[PDB]
This record gives sequence, structure tokens and C-alpha cells, in this order.
Amino acid sequence: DLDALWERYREAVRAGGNPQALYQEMVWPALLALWREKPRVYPFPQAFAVSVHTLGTSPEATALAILGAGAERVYVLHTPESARFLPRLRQDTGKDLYPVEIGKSDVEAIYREVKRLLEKHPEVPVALDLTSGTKAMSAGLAAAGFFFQRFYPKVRVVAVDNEDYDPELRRPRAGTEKLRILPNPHEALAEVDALFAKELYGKGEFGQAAAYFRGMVGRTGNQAYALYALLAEMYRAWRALDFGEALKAGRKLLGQLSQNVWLNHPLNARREALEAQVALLEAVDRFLKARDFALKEGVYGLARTLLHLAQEAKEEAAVLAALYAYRALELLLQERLALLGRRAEAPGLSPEEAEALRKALAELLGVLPEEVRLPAKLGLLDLLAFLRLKGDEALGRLSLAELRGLAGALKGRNSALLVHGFDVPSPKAVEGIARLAQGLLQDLEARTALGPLSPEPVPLGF
Amino acid sequence: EDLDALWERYREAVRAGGNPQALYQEMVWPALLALWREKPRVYPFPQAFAVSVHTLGTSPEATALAILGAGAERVYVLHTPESARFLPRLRQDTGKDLYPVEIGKSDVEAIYREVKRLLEKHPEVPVALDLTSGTKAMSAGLAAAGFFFQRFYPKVRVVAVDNEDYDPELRRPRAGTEKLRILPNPHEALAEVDALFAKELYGKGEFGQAAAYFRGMVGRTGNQAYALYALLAEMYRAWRALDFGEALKAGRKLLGQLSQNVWLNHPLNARREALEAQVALLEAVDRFLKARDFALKEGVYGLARTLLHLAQEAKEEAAVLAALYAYRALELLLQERLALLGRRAEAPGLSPEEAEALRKALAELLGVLPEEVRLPAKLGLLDLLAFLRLKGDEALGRLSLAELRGLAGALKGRNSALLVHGFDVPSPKAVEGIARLAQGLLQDLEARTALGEPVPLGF
RNA sequence: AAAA
Repeated sequence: DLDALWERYREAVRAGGNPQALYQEMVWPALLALWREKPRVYPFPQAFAVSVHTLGTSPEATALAILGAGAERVYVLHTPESARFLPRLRQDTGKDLYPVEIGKSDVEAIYREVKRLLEKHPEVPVALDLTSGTKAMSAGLAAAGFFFQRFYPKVRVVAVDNEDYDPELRRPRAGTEKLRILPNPHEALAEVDALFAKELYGKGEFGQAAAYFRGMVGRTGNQAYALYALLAEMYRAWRALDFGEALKAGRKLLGQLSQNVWLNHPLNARREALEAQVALLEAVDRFLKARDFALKEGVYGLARTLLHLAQEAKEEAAVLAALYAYRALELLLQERLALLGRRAEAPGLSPEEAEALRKALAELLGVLPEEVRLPAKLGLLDLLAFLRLKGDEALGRLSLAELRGLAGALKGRNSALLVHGFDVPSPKAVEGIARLAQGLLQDLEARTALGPLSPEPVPLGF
Repeated sequence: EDLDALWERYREAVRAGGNPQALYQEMVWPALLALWREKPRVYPFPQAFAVSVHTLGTSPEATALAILGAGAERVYVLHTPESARFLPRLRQDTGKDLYPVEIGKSDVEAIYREVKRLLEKHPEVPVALDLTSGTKAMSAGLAAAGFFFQRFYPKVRVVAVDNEDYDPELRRPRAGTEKLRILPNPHEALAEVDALFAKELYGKGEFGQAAAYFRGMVGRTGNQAYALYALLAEMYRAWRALDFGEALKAGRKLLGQLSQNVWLNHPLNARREALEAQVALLEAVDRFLKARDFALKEGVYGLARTLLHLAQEAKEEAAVLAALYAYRALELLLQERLALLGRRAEAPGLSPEEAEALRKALAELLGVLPEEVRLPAKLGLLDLLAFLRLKGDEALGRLSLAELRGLAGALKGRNSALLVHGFDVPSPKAVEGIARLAQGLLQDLEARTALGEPVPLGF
């Protein structure tokens, strides 16, 4: 019917008939008629409120799309070059077209126009037709369409497909055009969203990367992102000093990674590190639960965690960095005190010891010994001077100048912004506290079943 | 060269009955191809590509131009069953080995899969995604894939053969006016994703990290709008960092920018009254921290409010942190009620009568006898509270002895408490009692200040 | 290559 008309149109062009105008006179009334009757919309017709169409110099295409989507309000992203075809378009579709002028390659302004129209019509179904117009114009429209259904699920990118295309006439064969709704590539490639999780993980926003991954197991039915979620949850908890949780998640990950099904999960190409880390968490959670400094591995893990936390907060959470480093030094020092028999909270000071400690503290804080009251618990500076006086070897290596600086720092624990007190801690002092804590940490590391490994996270492997 | 002559002759020939496709192939295409073999016309500038990737439709001369212009060593050609035919013509024109991949004429998911693949296998090299030839659905699939993977494969350039004169009747570019053009990535240019992440962090409290995203947003967008945004997140970071001078500096900078002509319509101006208020609070706190004078009720209130809100944020996860913030807020609110009485918690000039009444107060509270109670030199949290109740303090006096009983273990929670002197994540209800007491004292203090949440980002 |  139309196929006969198309064959006779080809014959007509082969007779020297000018193909633009000949097509408009001969074929186009018939094809336009069929579409005004039964718009060919491939995955059945869909109910659209607004359609947005690029317009190029084949307005018949845009006509087909406008009828096919059947929208009420119709926008036409056209170029200065294709503006001249709006009137005929309007007369064909019998629709009032809101025109918008855009460059023929202004991908960017196309895309902004789509974001504008979408926000003008947020809750209603929208057909973004990219049929007519340059590839750049369609790139704008399609980038915006495929990106914005995350936020406007009712927005559908559409095109006028054909099932037969004439390469000499550079037209579809009349009657073989249909309007194909196009799927979003973020349906069957939801897995690619992992890179966002990979990025959220790569900045250390573990809590967020974990929520992202749990979404991934919910979005694309894969359970393998659940293992990533486990790892990220582990790091969030570990950074939070929630070693109980940190371990719960890490153990769950190592159990899953044990299974035959996850033998190939990329996290396995890091298992030696992962295992080490969860063991650290084990060591800490036991030590935290035991509170005895005999568990050198747990003390090491808590000290290394605290010092890691203070290091990464050294510039943008200075008061928090101080908190972390002060607690780390107290830990390492108290472990040193357990080594030499005693425990700082109720050390048994001999009177000779109390006088030795008072003399050291005096000639460290710059007072006469008779000004010195010994507190019942050894606080941080008392512990420092006392371990020094009991011959703790690593602490011996401290010449009285860096010791004086540490004493100055140490009086800022007794009062600070987050302690019962008021002063924001000097970053010089905090770095000195952390340098001494780091030295003790390495001493301790030389002494643990763990050996070395770091809080810093294992690669996702993807 | 004047292939313009040839193009006019080719037009002359078609208008007189000639086949446009064959005639283009014999008159125009040789000459045009000659010129593009000499000097490929790449708009921004030619750029070395490891790999170019071209959708191919029934106009292989387009993908030929695109191949020549991108000059990539390794050339994929996405094609359809219906366009596979032209692969030999393309091979001849480009003199280049091709890596054809067959795809459906509307297989947007597949262009997508293919880009994911080629990019993974060539992750760290410049790759041009040319969407010239083929269907709008084909180019659209390549473009979606490109603009998306560009973030993670930053050497990727989505490119396309533009033309400065398109013969609508020949449905062809006029020969010579074509040019290969790096299309801007709109996702990048607008940094919609960096915004979405920065919004996520900003809402979730990760102010410093949102700030870094905004600062990078400036460079990706060329729009200093996001500089202001960075400043805002900057200030909130410094504020939660408890560095109120840093927060005040940044906030004032921001208010000075939002005062300017350029940023009258900046979306943060939609909440300017808030910002103004908050920056005033910043100054209040900053003045008070500089003076430690508790007549500065607005500074004391702001800093107690800051601590109480940090202890609200952290209680879910930072748990220890949440208690430290709560204790600090309570000790603060308490020192302010105490300063209202002319007394300093730090050294109470308590007369021997007050010492007796405070040992007595703590005895009755804790249930022990008064000489079990040894009064410290600095009034501790519970001691401060019992001394305010001693001294006629109305809000603290309105606390039942059983409430103070249930609270006194919580105010014993200090020390212990992993980040202080022990190993305890103090109980969420332990933190709760402190935080609600502090909330009451905070609201009371808020009344006595003439001043009487981070602000929405506006997107 | 501005309905492949």
C-alpha cells in the first residue's frame, strides 16, 4: 500500500525527481496519514504528558515522533538552521510546539534544556525524542535522558527506528518507521555503579560505600557486592573504634570469602592482608573486652588504630587528632608499665619511688620537688617520668629537651577543648605526642604475634 | 584546495538524474579523502588516541573521516548487520586494520557493554568514542557510555564529525565543511555527579569531603559558584572541628561573597538569614573562646549547642565520641549556670560551710556518708551539679533525687570511656541522660541570649 | 555525517 507508494517514489526519484520535495508531495501525505491513524510505537504505545524532540532538517521524522509519543505539551529543541521547519512541523502534527533554539553541536545547552524541562515537569511521563537533528544534538538529549531517569523514572528516551533504511536516499523506507522506546543503559548495566562505590571507598567514606554496595546487592541481584559491603562496613566500624562490629563484619567477610562460591571474588586476591586485618580486629576486641595489657596484639591494634585516626585528622579535626594521639600514648605507656610489673591507676609507689618521681616531675615541669603532689593514678606525664625512672629502655633515649616539650604538651591533656578544660591543642604538641607514641608503637610491634600490617584498606580489585 | 568546484559539479550531476551515492563515491569522496589524509580536521585540535571506536552506518565515508581525524592506532568499528557490508570500503578508505563488533541498530545496552569492555582493557590510554555514523540510537548509546565512563576513564573523548554546511536535500554534509569535534561531556561540565556526592556528604555531615568535591567542582565546571559552596562546607567542617576562628573566617568570607553582585542569585543566598545568624553565632563562640568570660552567654550557648549536636551526630557510630561531646556540653552549661552565681567551677572558693553542705549533698545523692565524699579542688561534673542545686539553681533543683541517682552513674562514666582513660563505649542510655540534661540547660541558656543545622544547599 |  505504502510499500507500493515507496517503490513508485524510488522509481520517481530515479526519473530525476528532486527527492526532498518529491518525498514531501508523494510519500509524506500517506505516511503522515497512517501515523495520524495508528502511530507505530514499538513496545506498545505509552502515555506521555510532555515530549521533547530535537529538530533537524528532516522535520518529517520529528513529526513522526511527536505523533507517536502523543504528548500534550511538546517542546522542539531546534537549531537556527532547523527553525524554518517548525511551521510545517506544527501544521503536520497539529500540535502547538514550544520551540527552543540551541546550537547544532551544543551538547551542553541541549542537556541543560532537558534538565530545565524535566524540572518543569517532574512527576509526569516524558518522552525525550532524539530522532531528528545532529549526532551532537542527540548526544545531548540522550545523555540527559539516560542520566535523569535515576531522578525522573517517568522520563523515557525515544527514537524513530526503522526496519529498512535506503542508503541511496538516506531515508527510512516509508511505513517501516516505528517509535522505539529505548531502555536506559543503567538497567542491565547497574553493575557499573560499583565504580561510584569504588570511589566512595577510595576516599575512605566507608559507611557510604557500604550503603552503596548494599544497594548494589539490592539493585542488581548480585550477592558479590554484599562481600564488598562487608569489607566497607568493617572499615567504617574500625574507624569508628567499634571493634566489636568491625570484627563481626570482618569475620562474616572472611567466612563468605572461604566459601567455594566466592573463591574468585576479587577480594581473595588480597586475602593474606584481609585475614591479617580481621585478626588485628580480633586481637583488639579481645583486649578491649579483657582490658589486660598482657594481650600485646590487641594493645598494638588499638594503638595503631588510634594513631592512624589522629594522623588522618591531624589537619582538619585538630582537637580530635589530639584526643586520638593522647589516648594512644596512654595506651602504649600503660602497656610499658604492665611490662615492668605494675599498673598505672594503682601503682605501688615505694616512698623512694614517690620521691624519685616527684624529683623527676619537678625538674621537668620547672618547679621545686616540694610543690609536687603525686596523684593516685599516674596520668600521662607521671607515667612518662616514672617509666623513665624505672629504666624503660625506649624512654631512656629521650633527651631532656624533647622531654620538656612533651611535658608542655602533657599539661594540655589535663585541660583541653574536649577534656575537662578549654584550650584547642597546639599542632606542634600533638605531633610530638604522636611521634613519641609512634616510637613506642614500633617498639611494641617488634613484640607482637601480628608483626606489621596497617589499618589502610585492601584494594577492591575492580 | 577547491573541492568546492567538485562539490558544485557533483550537485550538477545529481540534479541531472545521477545516483547521489555512486556519484559522491566517484567525484567527491576521492578528493575529500585526499584532503583528510593530508590534514585531518579535528576542531579543538588533533589529539593522539590509542583507540578510537566508531559506530558505522550506511555512510562509511563519515566514519572514514572520523577514523582519520582521531588517528588512533587501534580502531574499533561498532556496526550492525545492515552496515557490516561497508567494512571493506572503510578498510580501503582508512588504510587501517579494523576491529569490527556487530550490534543491533537500537542496541543501546550493548554499545554500553562494549564501551565498558574496551575501556577496561585500555583503562589508562586516550580513547575516542566517535558517534558520527549509524543510527541515533547507536550514537546515543555510545554517547551515554562515553559521558558516563569518562569519569572513571578520564582519557576518553566522545567525538563526532560536525559540519558547517549540511545539504538538507542531499541529506549530506557539503564536502569540506566537515570537521571532527571533541564533544563536551555535559555530565562533567556541569559536574552533576560531584554535586550529588557533595550533597550526600554535606547532608551526612562529611563537610570536609563535600568541600573537596565542591573545590574540584570549580575546576570541572569553570563556575566559581561551587567555590562559595566549598567555603560553606569549609565553614561547617571547621565548625564541627571545633575551630571556631577557622569557621568564622570562612563564614565571613562566604557572606562577603554572597554580598557581591555575582552571587546575588547564588542558591545559598536563599538561606542567607540562616548563614548570617550562624556566622554571628560563630563570632559569638569565637569571642567567648577568646575571653573565657561566661557573660558571653551567646558564645557559651553556641559552643554548647555545637557540642550537643556533635554528640547527636556521633551517637549512632562514634558512640565514644558522642559521650565526650555530651560531657563537654554538660560541663559547659554547668559552668555557665555557675558563672551566673559569681563562682568558677575551676577553683571554687567554697567556704568550710559550703564544703560541709556539698559533701552532705553528694552523700545524700550517692547514699554514702559525707566523709566518704572527698571534695576535689576543681568541682567535677556531679559536684558542680550538686553545688548548683545547693545554691538555689532552679532547673537543677527541679531534678528529682531519683533522677540524680540514675544520672550519677552516667556522670561517673567520664574517665573510663575508651577515648579518655579506660576502655568503655558508654551506654547509649548513659549518654542519653547526659544529653537530655544538657538539652534542658541549653534551652534555658538559649532564652537568656538575645540570639533566641547546616543550611540547605539549594539543589 | 541534521530518521544509519
